Amino acid sequence: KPFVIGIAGGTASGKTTLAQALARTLGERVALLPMDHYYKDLGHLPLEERLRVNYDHPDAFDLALYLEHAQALLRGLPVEMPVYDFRAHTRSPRRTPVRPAPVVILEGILVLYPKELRDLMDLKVFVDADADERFIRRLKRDVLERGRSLEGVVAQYLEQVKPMHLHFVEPTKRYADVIVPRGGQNPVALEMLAAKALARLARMGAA
Amino acid sequence: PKPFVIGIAGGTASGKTTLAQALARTLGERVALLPMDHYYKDLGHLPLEERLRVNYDHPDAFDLALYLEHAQALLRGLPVEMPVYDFRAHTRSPRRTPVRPAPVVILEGILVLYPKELRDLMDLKVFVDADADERFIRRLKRDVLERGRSLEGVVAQYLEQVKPMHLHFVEPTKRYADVIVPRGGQNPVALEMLAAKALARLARMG
Ligand SMILES: Nc1ccn([C@@H]2O[C@H](CO)[C@@H](O)[C@H]2O)c(=O)n1
Ligand SMILES: Nc1ccn([C@@H]2O[C@H](CO)[C@@H](O)[C@H]2O)c(=O)n1
Repeated sequence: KPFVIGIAGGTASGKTTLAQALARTLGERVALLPMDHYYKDLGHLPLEERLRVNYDHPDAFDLALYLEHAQALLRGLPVEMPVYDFRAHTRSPRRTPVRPAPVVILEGILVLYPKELRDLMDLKVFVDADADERFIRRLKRDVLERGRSLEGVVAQYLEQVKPMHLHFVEPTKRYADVIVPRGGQNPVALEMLAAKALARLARMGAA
Repeated sequence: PKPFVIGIAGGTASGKTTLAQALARTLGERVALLPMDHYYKDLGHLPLEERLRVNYDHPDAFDLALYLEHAQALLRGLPVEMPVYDFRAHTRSPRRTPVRPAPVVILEGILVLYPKELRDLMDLKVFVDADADERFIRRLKRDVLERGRSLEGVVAQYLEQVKPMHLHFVEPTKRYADVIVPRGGQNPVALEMLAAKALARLARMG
């Protein structure tokens, strides 16, 4: 049985980085599935309509698919992970191979919302950061990498990302076993999580 | 070598004591526990009324010198005579309890993360989080059930001292935390995580 780690947290909280650093520390032994790339394929709709969608509401996510893949890896099967194109606002034509592994990291802003996802997790983590600090990174990433305007980001954040976060994301902190501050730069928490996983991996091999 | 030093702070009644004991219990006879809440400055010379007015949530109320001395001695592989605080009498007791050195040292208390000098000694800084309302429930059940406190007394001490000093001194130390731990009283996962970190540090020292 693969050690399942659930990593949730607000947008730009450091959960992507934390997840990757943990993935990098265990090498070939981890499969990382970012739920933030599993938005429903709305490619058949005009840009005007893909731009109105609230991408922070659980309904914007293809939970069916995400869970299908989470369960495939749990049975030692690989998946063709979809890739969301954040610049064009649609499911990209690009796919990415994710091989099964003894450690599966389920990372995303809402990976702790559906009970179906929680039941698959051995360790549930919430990466904590104050919205002001997170907004700074959100804005930077959006203007530098996603073709987003200054006004567009503020608008999106205030009428969507934020209220959705307070109402959906943030409450899932109650389901967390451990809370990680400064997810992006916390070598101590990283080591402890690696150690936790290393111990479980040892239980897999040892008998 | 050098012992693994874990700091466990949090508000009053957050679970910091139970988590500290659970971790100590699990690691067996390989841990030394120093509850800073038993290191209040000895004030037995003062009259009871004076002792009842002291703000026991302010930094100046703690004998950090003694605490730091005991922390340094334990790190140098030396046992210590830990003072025992009497909460019913509101004064340090004349008798102390011995605490032997160990490969794992736990420094637990509401303000263990406040002094810059205590943090420097810590390898892993932990903060047990629990909402103020919930913490107040337990703090209130305990004070009346085992500390001879009146219902009115607990409320006055909380609103006038415990709460203000928490927002001002305690809560902010959460910024120094390497990891935050919710439900410190019954969190098996977080315990196996903390234990996992300790065992690896024990592996590194011998
Ligand atoms: N087309 C999309 C889809 C998602 N997002 C933002 O991504 C965050 C989760 O990664 C969510 O916080 C969401 O706001 C976005 O800007 N545009
Ligand atoms: N004589 C004393 C001394 C301290 N305390 C309370 O103990 C808590 C720290 O465990 C602190 O929260 C502090 O208020 C107490 O109730 N009575």
